[PDB]
Amino acid sequence: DIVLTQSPASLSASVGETVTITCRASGNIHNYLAWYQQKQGKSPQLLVYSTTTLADGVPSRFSGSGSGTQYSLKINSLQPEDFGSYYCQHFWSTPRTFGGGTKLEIK
Amino acid sequence: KVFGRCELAAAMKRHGLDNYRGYSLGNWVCAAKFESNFNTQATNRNTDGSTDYGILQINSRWWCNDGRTPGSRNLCNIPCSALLSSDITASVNCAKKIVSDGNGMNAWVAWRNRCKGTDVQAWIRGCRL
Amino acid sequence: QVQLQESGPGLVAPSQSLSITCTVSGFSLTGYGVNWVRQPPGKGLEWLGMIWGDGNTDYNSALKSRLSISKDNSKSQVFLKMNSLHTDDTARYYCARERDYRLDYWGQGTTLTVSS
Repeated sequence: DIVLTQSPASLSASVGETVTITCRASGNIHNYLAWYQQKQGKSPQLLVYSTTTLADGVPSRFSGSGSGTQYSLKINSLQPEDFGSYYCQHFWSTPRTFGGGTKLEIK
Repeated sequence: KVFGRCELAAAMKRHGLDNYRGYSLGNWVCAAKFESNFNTQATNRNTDGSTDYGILQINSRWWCNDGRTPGSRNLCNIPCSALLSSDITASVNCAKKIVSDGNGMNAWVAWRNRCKGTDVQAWIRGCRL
Repeated sequence: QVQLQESGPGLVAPSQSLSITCTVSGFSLTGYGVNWVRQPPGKGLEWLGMIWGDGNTDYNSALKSRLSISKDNSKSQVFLKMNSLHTDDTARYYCARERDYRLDYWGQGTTLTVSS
């Protein structure tokens, strides 16, 4: 299977900071990569799909990039509601897999 | 000119259809397979003066002008015969006009009924891209 | 209004075969896929498998032989069946709609615990 290596595990940051989360794919997934946010006891929520496309209603401070096997989610000027966990998922053939996640907590 | 799936995928990606309005490249290749079986010369007259033209089968009463259809709207503002070329550019430019939003591929009945809900990605897996 | 809702048994023993339901509304099951994802207590998301709009199914390779996904387009329901339950199967189970290679809607999830 194509495994996704997500880093880092945790991130401590303050409101106003810009952070970066990465997912490295074990094989080329051809931009079929999505990112989700999950808040304390809520279901995951789609943020970005197809590497760079924001889901509707998702603020511009989130941006995705990457190609081939290295992928990134950038958050510009984190707001209080951005803290939670983040996950990447690949959609290249099957089986699909998720990254291990990143906990973004307040500094 | 009948296309190969990969050759067609490549050409469509060259013209900006990959993730155009949220649609993955496979949708387009699937739509063409079912509409004209990858044939640029394909044509289809309907039970109304209208005739669908080319690789994506563009209607002559709404999008192009065939000169023989009652009530031609000619929205792509193109003669239906230009859509019949071996270079897909004009067919692509009109289709991008037709899909004004994330639900516009519904303009193609073959897509909605034969592509939507299936692994359309399967059409481009293994293609140089 | 697209919604997916799960419903399961909550607590099962390895002595059983698990069956979870996902009732959806606001869309047709022939026009979209439905994925099944779980999250062990305090862990990350795990992909279990899916059923495409056309009825075809795909599974997580490790769990393949003890999973089975089916649906009833008319009742608007998708079912996850699982056998040989290990205590490691305790998790929150989710069903999510796939729309052109992205899971855009998720149900609330249902919590399942595997006992002795």
